[PDB]
Amino acid sequence: IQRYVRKDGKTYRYLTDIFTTLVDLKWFFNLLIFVMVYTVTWLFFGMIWWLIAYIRGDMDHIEDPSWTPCVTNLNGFVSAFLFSIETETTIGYGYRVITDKCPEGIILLLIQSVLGSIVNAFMVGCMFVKISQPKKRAETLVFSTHAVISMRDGKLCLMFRVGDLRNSHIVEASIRAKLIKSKQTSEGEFIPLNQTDINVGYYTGDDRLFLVSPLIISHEINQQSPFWEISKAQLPKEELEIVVILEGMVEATGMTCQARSSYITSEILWGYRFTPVLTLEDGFYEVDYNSFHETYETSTPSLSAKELAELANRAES
Amino acid sequence: IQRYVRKDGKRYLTDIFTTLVDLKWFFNLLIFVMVYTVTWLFFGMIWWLIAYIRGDMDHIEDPSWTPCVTNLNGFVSAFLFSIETETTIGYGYRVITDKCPEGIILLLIQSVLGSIVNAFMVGCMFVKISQPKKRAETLVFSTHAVISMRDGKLCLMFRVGDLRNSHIVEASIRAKLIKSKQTSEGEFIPLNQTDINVGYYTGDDRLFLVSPLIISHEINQQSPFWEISKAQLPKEELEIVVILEGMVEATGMTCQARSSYITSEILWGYRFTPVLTLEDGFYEVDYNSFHETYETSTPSLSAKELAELANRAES
Amino acid sequence: IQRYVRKDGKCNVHHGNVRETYRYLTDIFTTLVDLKWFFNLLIFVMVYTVTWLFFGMIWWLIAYIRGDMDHIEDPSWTPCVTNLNGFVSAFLFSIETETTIGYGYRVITDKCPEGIILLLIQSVLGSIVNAFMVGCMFVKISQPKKRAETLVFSTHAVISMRDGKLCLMFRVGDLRNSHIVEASIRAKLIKSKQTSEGEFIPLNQTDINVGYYTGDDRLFLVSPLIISHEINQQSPFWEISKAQLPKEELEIVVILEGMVEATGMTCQARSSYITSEILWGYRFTPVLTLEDGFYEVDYNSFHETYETSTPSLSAKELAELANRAES
Amino acid sequence: IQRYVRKDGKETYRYLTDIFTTLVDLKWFFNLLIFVMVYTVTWLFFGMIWWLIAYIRGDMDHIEDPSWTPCVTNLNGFVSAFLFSIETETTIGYGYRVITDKCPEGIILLLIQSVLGSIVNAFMVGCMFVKISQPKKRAETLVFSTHAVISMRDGKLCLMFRVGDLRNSHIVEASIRAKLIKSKQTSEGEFIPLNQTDINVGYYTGDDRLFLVSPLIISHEINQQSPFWEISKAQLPKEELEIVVILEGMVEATGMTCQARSSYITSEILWGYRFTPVLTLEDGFYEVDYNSFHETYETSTPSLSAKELAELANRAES
Repeated sequence: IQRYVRKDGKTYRYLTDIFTTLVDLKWFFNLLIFVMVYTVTWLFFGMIWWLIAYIRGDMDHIEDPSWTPCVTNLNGFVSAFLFSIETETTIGYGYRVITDKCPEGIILLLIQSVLGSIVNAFMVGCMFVKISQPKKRAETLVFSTHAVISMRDGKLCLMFRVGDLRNSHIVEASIRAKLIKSKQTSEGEFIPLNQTDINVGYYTGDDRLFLVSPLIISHEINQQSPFWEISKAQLPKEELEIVVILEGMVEATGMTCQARSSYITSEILWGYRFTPVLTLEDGFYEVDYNSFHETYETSTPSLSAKELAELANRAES
Repeated sequence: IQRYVRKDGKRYLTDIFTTLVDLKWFFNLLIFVMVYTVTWLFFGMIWWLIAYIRGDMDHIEDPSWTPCVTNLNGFVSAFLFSIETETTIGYGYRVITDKCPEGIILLLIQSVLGSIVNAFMVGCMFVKISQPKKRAETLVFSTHAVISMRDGKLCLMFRVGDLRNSHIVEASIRAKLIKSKQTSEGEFIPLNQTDINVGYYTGDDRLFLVSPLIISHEINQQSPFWEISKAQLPKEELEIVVILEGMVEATGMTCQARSSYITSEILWGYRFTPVLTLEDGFYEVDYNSFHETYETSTPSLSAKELAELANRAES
Repeated sequence: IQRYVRKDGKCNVHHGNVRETYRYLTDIFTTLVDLKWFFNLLIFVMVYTVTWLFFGMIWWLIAYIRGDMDHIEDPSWTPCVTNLNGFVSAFLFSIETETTIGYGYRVITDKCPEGIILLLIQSVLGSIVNAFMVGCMFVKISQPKKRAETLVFSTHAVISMRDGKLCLMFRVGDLRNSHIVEASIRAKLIKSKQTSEGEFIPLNQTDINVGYYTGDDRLFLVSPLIISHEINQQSPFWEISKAQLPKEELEIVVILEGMVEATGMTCQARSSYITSEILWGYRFTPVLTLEDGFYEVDYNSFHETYETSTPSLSAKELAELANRAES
Repeated sequence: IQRYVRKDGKETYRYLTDIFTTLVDLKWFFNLLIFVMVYTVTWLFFGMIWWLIAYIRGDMDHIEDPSWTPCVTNLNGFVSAFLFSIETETTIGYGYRVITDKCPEGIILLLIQSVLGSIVNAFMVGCMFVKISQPKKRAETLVFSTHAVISMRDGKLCLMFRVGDLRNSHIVEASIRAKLIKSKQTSEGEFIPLNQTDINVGYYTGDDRLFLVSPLIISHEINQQSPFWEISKAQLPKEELEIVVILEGMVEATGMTCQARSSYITSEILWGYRFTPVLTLEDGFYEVDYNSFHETYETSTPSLSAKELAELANRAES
């Protein structure tokens, strides 16, 4: 079995999801604003046309055929409003047509047409911006419901599982992780919240990922990491939050998708280990998503990372 | 009290209106209004031209002669026909007849040109509000930056946040120092730029704007402030330029906002006041005290002198 | 001869101007056609049709509120829509109104408030459909990172000797010269490893240094370039040997991101290597042939033929022998 | 003095309009000529099929007979069909020629015409956006120094070259990287004729993100990691190397990014030279002399390369 060879790697769903999202969103937000923005200007132009009719007073000569009204077949407010909505939207049925005997009518038609073009351009731009975004969120790219600190290669390591559900919509990505918690400092300069970056491979470029399967991304706990002074017993009391952002993720189509999750002090487990999601066999591999979040307890020292390093130094010396 | 969601954090019409206002009517709207009007006027002129050439004007009320365009016997009539055809309304009171090939080709040209103009309209509306570098987007910076003691080391910190809602949480922050440096070789560079690290080595530049932070840069041996003292600062003429870029949660567009600090705006021995106050299950922000700063007790010696004193005390 | 690139142009003979009108039209046609063929058009057709059909059904229904088919013959009664009798009439009116045509043979009459609101909804829904449609067509073009078939990788990565160190190198190039430049490369290796604690990782990813520390991963690519990675302590290949290589069954992926000088867009290329495609103790054959005043590139023969002798043993053992002989 | 104190950002509308008009004066003929033919082809094809549907319907037998309802009212064979096609496709619909309900296939034909016209309008907008909103541009306002020099700076051998813009307000932030291209022969018998080696102009510390408010002298140090470590003054002419410099930045006026490129040869690198100061500060204001952007003046620097300089420094220290 080979990953791939000189290739990318080895569509009704997307359209259906987009249609469902649009249908869900259109009930409350879209139907109100997008309709009212046209309705207000159409009503405004209706009042303007009615005011011009009143100035010309063609209702008095509505039955009179000798008079030439500004707009043919104008009888009342509803007639003017209907003429306005006809003209502005570029329909022009013809039962009512502007005559050639009033320059004010020509000026109004020009203004209405250009303003309607502007409104349509605004409509298209707003629809494009709202529906299409350079970095849209993705329902895939689920994170592990737990982050586990475990024992790896002589050093403690915090890891969380991240992967893609569709097995093809994510190949390349990047990951960043920030711990937010409050300090006190030696000078008493209390800070209600502090952000510190936990290294996940920024120096070595390991932060970039080729996601072909679920990956257990492991942070390394060293003398330059926030968790360097925490232990098993001290973890529950201290309240800290971890925010993990995965970005720069193409979908083998071209756009960029983003995802974000977090972990709380009650959501971090000590001394556990992720259950492997992939099992190999002669000629084949099998991955079962049912064990994506499954974790099993393993033996590990309960001392702090600094305490573990001190114990190792004492034993070596 | 949590600052997360499983897929998000813990309106758009206003942003669109602000973008339209920034684009402004004078820059774009008036120009395209004029181009539309001149287009319609020119095509009305050519409609009069073809009507005169054919002679349709002479036989205004001749049933035998079928005109090129029905009921077109005046300049205002020709202008109405032009504006109706170009904008694709087609009332029908004025209709073309088949027996005029010149009218046919003119209609073809006018339709093509009108579609082109509409495409130009939309493309212009797909440029002024589609650039990937927006305005400041109300991402204010602290009017002052302070230098003081933290973690036992002298550091320079300035407050960064957004007075609007927490609708944007992503930022890369860079800070340059502009100063005139006299080289030991005698060369004088009047505008010298030196980058001060804010976490570039550790990747700490990519910060989370969940709340107004106090961005702090350590004053180490590499830092340009390695020789700046309390009395040295007033007589210097340095400058700091801070540029922060970030993408909003609404759309992938990125806004870039930057500010500057002159030597007057930098204070020695002060500290920012806290802006977040917590309570039993609820947190609050006093955005009034965003720029507030209170004096603290810090040594007046330079960072080099602090290091020398620490070395002497250790020795 | 040097690449003065004073106007961002490599000093190389170019024939891109010849048949440029044919070539650009052909590629913009093919790229647009390949995605849709009959996949976009069908969806467009069904959504427009079902919208129009829906409008027609509701127009027929509102006509079935005594507005017509009761006094159609009688001229005194004024229907909601002039000349609207059957379902076909309703469909033909909905298609005219929604498409912003409005011939006027069938036109709504002002004396029906229920029709004005219906037209109000129909016109705005049609405009929304059109705007969404233009956006859906547009998003195909706006996507960056378009696939590039012009970038090629060497079919055989090779480990060899370089300046006293073991180095793993492979050639990367562009099909035509002066098309892609300032490309960025990144190489990872996928391998199953077992920790000392008994933990098993069926798929472990490790980035191999190709210049990320020094920013050397951004290569100009004027000629087929032999991208090389030096084996050090941090290099995962530091433990493997000549005999271990056929038995490792490790895998390597390489990703290259560049910008096309013609349009300024972004392009991506991706390649893989297996333990069978990594030959030990070989070396690439040069593709450039310099001469007085001119260089010759035999790109038609990539010279993926290799030949070498001397390298053996491993990386760790070689270094150990090095400092043992040194001291 | 008081540089960028304001937080507003401290080329007119007429200039932008003139530039747009100049671009249009060349582009509009190209676009019209290349697209009108296929527009006419589409309309003529649809007019032909609108004629054929009537012909197979055979309504010409009752052209003068109003008793029999035709597919479309008041239609002639060769010309009027094309008129109806153009009146319908582009959403005009005068109404003098209107479809009738008596023919079923006319509805299908109209549906096809409308959907295809929508596709063509989408093509209009796509082509217009591609033509007017190209994502990359080659700005000519950024000029590199015609000469790069090597001199002394704080006891270190440093290679500098001058960069900057022309209108002083187009490019304000830009990243810079430089690669040396040289043929190298290894001790193992390898001969790579085109060896690329990046020279750090501040990539380690992020110093490459220049804030361009004035012509700036970019300086690259010489150390163990610098390829110029062994390059002596006498050795420099014989090296026949080459340097390529790339500078990408973001346009202040429009969020679109711009890129510039330049190169230097062994004959364009001078020993012991300094850029003359382009910008001089006076009382109350500064003055920038763009005429001295490329001007350089000789200065006294040691002729030995960096290695002998380091050896001499070590010997003096010892």
